Amino acid sequence: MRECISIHVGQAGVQIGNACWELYCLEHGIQPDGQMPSDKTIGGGDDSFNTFFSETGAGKHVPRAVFVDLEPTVIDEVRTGTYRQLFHPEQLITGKEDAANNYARGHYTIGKEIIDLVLDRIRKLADQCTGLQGFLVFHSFGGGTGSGFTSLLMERLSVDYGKKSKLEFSIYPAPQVSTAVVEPYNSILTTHTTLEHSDCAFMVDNEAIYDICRRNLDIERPTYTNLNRLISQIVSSITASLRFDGALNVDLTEFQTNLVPYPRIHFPLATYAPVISAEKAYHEQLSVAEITNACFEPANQMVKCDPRHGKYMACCLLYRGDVVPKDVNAAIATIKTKRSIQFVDWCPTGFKVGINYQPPTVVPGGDLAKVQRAVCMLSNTTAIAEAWARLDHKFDLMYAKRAFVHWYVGEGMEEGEFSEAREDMAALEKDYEEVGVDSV
Amino acid sequence: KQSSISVAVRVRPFTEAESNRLVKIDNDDVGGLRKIINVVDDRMLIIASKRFVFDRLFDEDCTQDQVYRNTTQPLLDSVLDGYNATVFAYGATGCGKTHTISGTPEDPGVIFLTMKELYNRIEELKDTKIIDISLSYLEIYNETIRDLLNPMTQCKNLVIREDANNKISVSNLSRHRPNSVEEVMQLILEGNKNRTCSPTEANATSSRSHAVLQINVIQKDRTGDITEEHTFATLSIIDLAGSERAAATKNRGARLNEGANINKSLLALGNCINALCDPRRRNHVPYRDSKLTRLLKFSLGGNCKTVMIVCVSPSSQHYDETLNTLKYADRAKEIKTK
Amino acid sequence: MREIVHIQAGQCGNQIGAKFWEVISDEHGIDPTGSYHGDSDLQLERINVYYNEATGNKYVPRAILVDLEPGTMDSVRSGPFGQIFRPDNFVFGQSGAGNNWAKGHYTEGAELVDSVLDVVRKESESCDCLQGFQLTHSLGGGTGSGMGTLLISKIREEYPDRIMNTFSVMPSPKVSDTVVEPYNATLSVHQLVENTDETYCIDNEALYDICFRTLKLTTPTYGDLNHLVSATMSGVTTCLRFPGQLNADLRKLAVNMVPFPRLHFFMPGFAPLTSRGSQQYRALTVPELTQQMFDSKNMMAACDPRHGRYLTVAAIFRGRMSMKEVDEQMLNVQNKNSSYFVEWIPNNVKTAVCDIPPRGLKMSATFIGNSTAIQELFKRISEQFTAMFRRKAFLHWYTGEGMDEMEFTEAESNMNDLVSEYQQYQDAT
Ligand SMILES: CC(=O)O[C@H]1C(=O)[C@@]2(C)[C@H]([C@H](OC(=O)c3ccccc3)[C@]3(O)C[C@H](OC(=O)[C@H](O)[C@@H](NC(=O)c4ccccc4)c4ccccc4)C(C)=C1C3(C)C)[C@]1(OC(C)=O)CO[C@@H]1C[C@@H]2O
Ligand SMILES: Nc1nc2c(ncn2[C@@H]2O[C@H](COP(=O)(O)OP(=O)(O)OP(=O)(O)O)[C@@H](O)[C@H]2O)c(=O)[nH]1
Ligand SMILES: Nc1nc2c(ncn2[C@@H]2O[C@H](COP(=O)(O)OP(=O)(O)O)[C@@H](O)[C@H]2O)c(=O)[nH]1
Ligand SMILES: [Mg+2]
Repeated sequence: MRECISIHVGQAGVQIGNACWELYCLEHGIQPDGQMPSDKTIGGGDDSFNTFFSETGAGKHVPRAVFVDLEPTVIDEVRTGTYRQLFHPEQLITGKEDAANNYARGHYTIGKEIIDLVLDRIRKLADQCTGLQGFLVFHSFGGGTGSGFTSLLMERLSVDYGKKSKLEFSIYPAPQVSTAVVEPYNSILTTHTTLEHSDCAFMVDNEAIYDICRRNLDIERPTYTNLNRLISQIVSSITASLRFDGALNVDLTEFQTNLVPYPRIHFPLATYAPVISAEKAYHEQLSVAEITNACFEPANQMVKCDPRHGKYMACCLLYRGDVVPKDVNAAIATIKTKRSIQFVDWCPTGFKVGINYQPPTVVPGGDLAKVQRAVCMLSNTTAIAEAWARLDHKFDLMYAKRAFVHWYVGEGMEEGEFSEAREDMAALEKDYEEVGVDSV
Repeated sequence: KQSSISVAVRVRPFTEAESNRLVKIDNDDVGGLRKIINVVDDRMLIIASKRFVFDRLFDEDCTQDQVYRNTTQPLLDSVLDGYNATVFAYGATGCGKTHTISGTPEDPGVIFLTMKELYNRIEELKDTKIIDISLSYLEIYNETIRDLLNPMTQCKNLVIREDANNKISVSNLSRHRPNSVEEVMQLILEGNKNRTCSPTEANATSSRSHAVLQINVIQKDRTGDITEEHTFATLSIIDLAGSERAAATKNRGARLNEGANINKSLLALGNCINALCDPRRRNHVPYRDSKLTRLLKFSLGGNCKTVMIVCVSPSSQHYDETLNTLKYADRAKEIKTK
Repeated sequence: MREIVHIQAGQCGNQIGAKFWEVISDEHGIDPTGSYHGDSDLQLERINVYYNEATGNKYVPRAILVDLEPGTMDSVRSGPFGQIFRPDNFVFGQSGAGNNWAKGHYTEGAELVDSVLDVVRKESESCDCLQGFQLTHSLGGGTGSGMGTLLISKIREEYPDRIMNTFSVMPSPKVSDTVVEPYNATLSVHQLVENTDETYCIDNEALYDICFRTLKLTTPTYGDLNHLVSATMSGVTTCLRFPGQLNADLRKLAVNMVPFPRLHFFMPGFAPLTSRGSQQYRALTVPELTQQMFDSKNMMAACDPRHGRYLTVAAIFRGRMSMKEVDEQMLNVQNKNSSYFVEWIPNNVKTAVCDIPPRGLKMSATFIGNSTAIQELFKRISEQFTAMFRRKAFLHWYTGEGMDEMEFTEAESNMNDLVSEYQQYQDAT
């Protein structure tokens, strides 16, 4: 089997998980209360849901999820919502104050009093697992919980499992837009966990998806529901090969093998091509070449950085629906013909292709349009360093005067650790600059 | 210009047992005796994987006599001249802070030599001046002052009042007038007995409060006639509790907040020192952020010599602590140069 | 979980607290008798933040009423919501402070502080997880300032690591009705600067200006001022009680808004304030909510933010709204008025959003500024202080109760240190 364990930490992670499990239940025809009427109606016995769901004797399907937060508002929302009857009652909360947006509180002071429960539940889930593939961790750099507790949890997981894959889906802070004052500190502090423990971290920011919603979907006032639905679509596209048959499947292990060129360079961008409203669903062919070209536009990138200011070092294109390999080869040849898309000389192969026969699913009441073809592009490129640099500058502007540092050092953090994380980020930026130079 | 805050950082010598049990790995490869904290110059230390610049670097062979003669002898001259003087001590656990500041009877520490030379100096100056010495010893704990030499005093008695003539004069503080260094050390031991402490990790006697020793020297004319000119001075010897991370802590509770306060106090002190060294920030210095900085409001300016004895170790068991200590030392004078 | 203890001291504090409990009870659908008559399950979900259960379905607010004369207690007990409170929580002496800080702090209040602390301990021990305390008083008065600051000191000694909030009503330069306001205000600020984590400065002059001009009220009374302060108080702690999209408890606001341990004096505000006649001639949208929010004349602190720079800002919206609009508007405000924001903080705005707007309003917002301009307020008080201290105008009344001149000098020096610290960051750098 091909199981994957999903973990959601903090408000952003939990709400993204709400969207993700909504999409998954819609995909596999599982009702909110856990029963699947298709098996009773037809008979079933040949479906594929072990990647995310686990059966019981009564026919209920329980997801392989762990919802974690340091305050109970969001998880109490889930406990009394539409999907209250779906999850196991082990949706773990701290019956106390949250991290309150600082790494030190989430990592050292109050995050150590729930980590035992989280690890015990992860162990129990893994014991039911026979073919475990990896961990999909959802969190946010900006928040205290999503940074500190995620760091602690990933450290413990690396100590315990070690050999298993770990994939991150994080909400990086945007260049201009921001909803907190101490975001740079937490984001820089998460550098160590992102580097040493994570195997491949996919980064997102709210500003880029807001721009995508404004331009493509024709949504003038977008809320977090739309962002979560888009991120859920991307995550479903990533894991589609573990659930359905396709011409060229792509599991997580080979995925990382052909995406990650060096151990420290595991920070790819992600994008989804056919983001189009139902009004614009007509007047467009949406052929394979069209969507593949749409993947590489700077505007459609889900991280506010310019790909044209850096050399592509690897690319993986995961197609869903009615797609023929010859069309994909023609599209990739067309992309290689273009001059603006610069590839590093030491990666002549360039692209990886996977194809799946399951078309994308549409959530009812969602604002995405039904399409026959879709493609998700994950690209390892040097552009992301620019994003790090801008956040780097923000950190300096707040650390010269030691602003807000007393809150952090009052919760078990040492003053010297800030500079250490800063130097680690600087080393990472230097490595990303170094790999981009042409060989001699 | 010349400034008044000087940084002298010393490297602890290896013990016989640690050297024997840790040099085996170095001998085999060429155990953690890598000599991580080495020296290349009296004012520069690039052997930490990074380059740091310090006012004075005190090597392995440096014994107590040259330590005193280099770090704190001019402070006695300044305090006898009529200007305040201060010496801080900072070092994590196992860094030899106690060995340097106090020492053993075989090897006298900094306090012994400083008191001995002060007593000799006043003995020489007796022929022309009448000089007396007043001693006080107090502890700062959770932003509360406690009299170590006179316990049972309520915390609300000991408060700071800003005297009009640039004096602090913490109220209800017991005062002593020892006449010799021996009884000074007896009083110091009496105070250290009352020092707040608690077992932590495998250590049983980890100090968890800042300690301050104040020596007020009052001088007046003997062989002359004058109306009112004494200009009494103060020498401060400050022992700062080492920083600590909750991660090491497990019991939490009162040990947490205590430790947290210590960190906050250290941070405040650092800012004050930095605010004093940078000429741009001279408009305002955050003295009020902690009890210690308020207590030393007039004992860090340009008209008073301040020094800091930073004690580190070369072992690998304390690599992170030593790096943190070096970074804290660099905070005083962030002369980022190569 | 995350339950708050409310304390009231003095006439002004007791009146504001009575209005605050009326507003909160209306928000949660609580009858004056203490029973529940709501129309939504969400109200009951997190009612334990402010209330305690009682056997016959009743709900008792977790309030503690303190005074030194029984007149205000009798007035509150006979009010519309008098029966809601616990009779045991009423604590009061017999000899008033008489607008004397020394009597409130040293002579009279020292007797009643033990009973008040015992009641506070009884209330706090039964709590599940204590978020923190919330005092309401005025610094210009007698028993209010003195006994308030005494209680803050005692509770900080007993509960060092819990968030402390004080909704202080500062004295005004124009609207002054007590001759010895500078002494009381200085002596109370000397304690508040040390023993608090937040301090929402409120001034009667600003509230009167808002009532006259923004609301077009012809004859304001203290009820309307208490109404505005109650709206602010309810808005600040909304994220604890109701679900939202960006939750923000008291500690999160404290962490985001306070850069240094002493700069924790804030200017509050409530955005949708309009007259009844002019309601139909305007929409209700996020951009105009923001425009009224950052309007210099809508602040309750009687300080012009244009004469300073915003060290930090916090905006707590309530209602169904898009996050893109909120973020875009806050970014536009920061970029358009870059002269009024400090350069050395990349983002000066902490945003929170709650999904439940207050009763008959489509959506509302609350503002918590932290700007250098507040120093001017202290400067004003400091001026009056020295104007009365060089000659010792009324000093004998204070020294008769056991005070000393050194305490006055210490308080003045501390206030000057605070003003200088605030002025340090106002200069361009
Ligand atoms: C039909 C209609 O629109 O009625 C409104 C109303 O006319 C206006 C003018 C209301 C009205 O407010 C005032 O005129 C007012 C007067 C003095 C002091 C403060 C307010 C209203 O009184 C206020 C009242 O507001 C509420 O109900 C809120 O929930 C408020 N609670 C209370 O006012 C309240 C007080 C005591 C007992 C029970 C409820 C609240 C505000 C913030 C946080 C929590 C609760 C409402 C609906 C109205 C009237 C009645 C006319 C406004 O309400 C507020 C609180 O800002 C003033 O500007 C808004 C805009 C509204 O349009
Ligand atoms: N994409 C997306 N991002 C979100 C969502 N909710 C919150 N965020 C992001 O979360 C970031 C801040 O994290 P927090 O709101 O503090 O949530 P948290 O990580 O749990 O941190 P704490 O609440 O303090 O525990 C913001 O910058 C938001 O951009 C969401 O629903 N979708
Ligand atoms: N907002 C408001 N302020 C008040 C009220 N009553 C008094 N004040 C203010 O409080 C100050 C007097 O303080 P006071 O209540 O007498 O203090 P106390 O005697 O110690 O309780 C005056 O400057 C008034 O502006 C009230 O009902 N509402
Ligand atoms: Mg949260």
